[PDB]
Amino acid sequence: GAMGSMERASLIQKAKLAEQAERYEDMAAFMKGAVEKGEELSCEERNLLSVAYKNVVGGQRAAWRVLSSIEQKSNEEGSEEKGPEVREYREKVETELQGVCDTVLGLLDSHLIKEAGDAESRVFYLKMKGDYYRYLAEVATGDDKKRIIDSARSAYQEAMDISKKEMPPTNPIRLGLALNFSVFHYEIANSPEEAISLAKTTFDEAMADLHTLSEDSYKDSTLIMQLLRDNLTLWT
Amino acid sequence: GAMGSMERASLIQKAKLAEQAERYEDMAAFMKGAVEKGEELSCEERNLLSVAYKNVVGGQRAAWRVLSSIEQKSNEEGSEEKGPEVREYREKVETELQGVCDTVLGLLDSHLIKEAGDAESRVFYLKMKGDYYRYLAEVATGDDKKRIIDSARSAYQEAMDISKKEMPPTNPIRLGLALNFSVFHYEIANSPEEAISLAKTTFDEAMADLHTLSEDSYKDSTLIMQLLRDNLTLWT
Amino acid sequence: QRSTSTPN
Amino acid sequence: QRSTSTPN
Ligand SMILES: [Cl-]
Ligand SMILES: [Cl-]
Ligand SMILES: [Mg+2]
Ligand SMILES: [Mg+2]
Ligand SMILES: [Mg+2]
Ligand SMILES: [Mg+2]
Ligand SMILES: [Mg+2]
Ligand SMILES: [Mg+2]
Repeated sequence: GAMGSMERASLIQKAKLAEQAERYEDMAAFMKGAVEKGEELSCEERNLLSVAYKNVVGGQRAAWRVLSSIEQKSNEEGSEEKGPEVREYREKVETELQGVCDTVLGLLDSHLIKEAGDAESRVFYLKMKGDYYRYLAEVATGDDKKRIIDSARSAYQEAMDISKKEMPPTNPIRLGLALNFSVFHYEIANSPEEAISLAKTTFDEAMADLHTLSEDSYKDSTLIMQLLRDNLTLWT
Repeated sequence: GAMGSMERASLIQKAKLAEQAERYEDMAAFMKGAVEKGEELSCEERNLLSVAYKNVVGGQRAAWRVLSSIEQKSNEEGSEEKGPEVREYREKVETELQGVCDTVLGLLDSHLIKEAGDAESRVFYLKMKGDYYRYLAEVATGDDKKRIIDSARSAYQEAMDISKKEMPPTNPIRLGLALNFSVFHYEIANSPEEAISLAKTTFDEAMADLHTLSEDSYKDSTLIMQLLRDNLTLWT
Repeated sequence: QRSTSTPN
Repeated sequence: QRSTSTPN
């Protein structure tokens, strides 16, 4: 696309600048360009891709939730009719969010996942796939909602199976996957008990492996463990 | 443009939704559409226009300053050569910022200012004109920089002359104009003494008129007075 | 509160 | 510090 004429290394360099500038839409466009060069991504480059799109979609999700809350108050008893505008604007934001999710899913399908053989890369991309189907599920209503939820579940489950076989229980990628799959269970799949069990099991298995870690790896792992604990505290 | 088919009232309604959603680019696009209907703007509508573009340009200014700081470190002794990318990305952000400023200035010229007869509206728009030329001056280097600075100055001065004749010294529009013109003097025009004198005089004349005000107007005026004091504290 | 997912 | 201009 518009990045086709820019060097791969320059796209990555500019993604890093955009991050520093808090220009996340630019960051995401640079990283899309880098992916579309066709080469596999390094660990650092995967992280840049993730950060860029997570920030873009996160802003959209936050706006969607504000608009949805105004829309659902408009649809209460005793609410004055104010016309189509709230729905139309919610729809506009929703369609943009869906477009971003579709963009990310398209990068994963063409061709990041199929070229990813190492557990670090494959788990990362499958977790991403689950996340972006999860964001689609948050706004889905209507006939494909079940299928979207199933797509998220399937991606997460494939990532889980690989991570349990190939990574230690403290690996930050494995931990973040488990965190996000637990969120899926609680918030999307109407399975709070599964969410709680996964978070508990994950936390406890990681605890038991901390003794193997350097000081720096310990800090990395315990940061995510704390998030599992924060959700457990919220959910119980 | 893209808003030509939307009702004026719907554009305003959606600008308010976009503000709630922190969707300032959308907000600005809705308000541009509303302006381009050709009718004069109410006080509330002027404020929406201002808020939208101030937030858009403010994000651009912040990003520009981050990029400019990285660029000027690259141009120090002992800095490794890293290629054209920093300059190119700074230029990209700068060009976008300039485009937003040009958009606002274009709305003012076609035809908000010429239709504005009341002091509240005219002062507001002339202050806006000064502000957006000021933002252009922040990034200007090269042959028109003087002319851009002079355009800012001229707009501010016309606004000042009207405000002193037609508004009380506590009027929040008058106060904000004086605040921003003082910033122009200090940061753009290399005139710190003029900045300090304007802020002092403004503050003191407002103080002397507070006794005339209701509790609510008092709160409005004193909020801006405090900003004048904060700059005086910084500059002395 | 909404649940916390993995941060950047 | 940069100088403060009028807020929203
Ligand atoms: Cl809309
Ligand atoms: Cl660029
Ligand atoms: Mg090449
Ligand atoms: Mg829809
Ligand atoms: Mg139970
Ligand atoms: Mg009409
Ligand atoms: Mg330039
Ligand atoms: Mg002196």
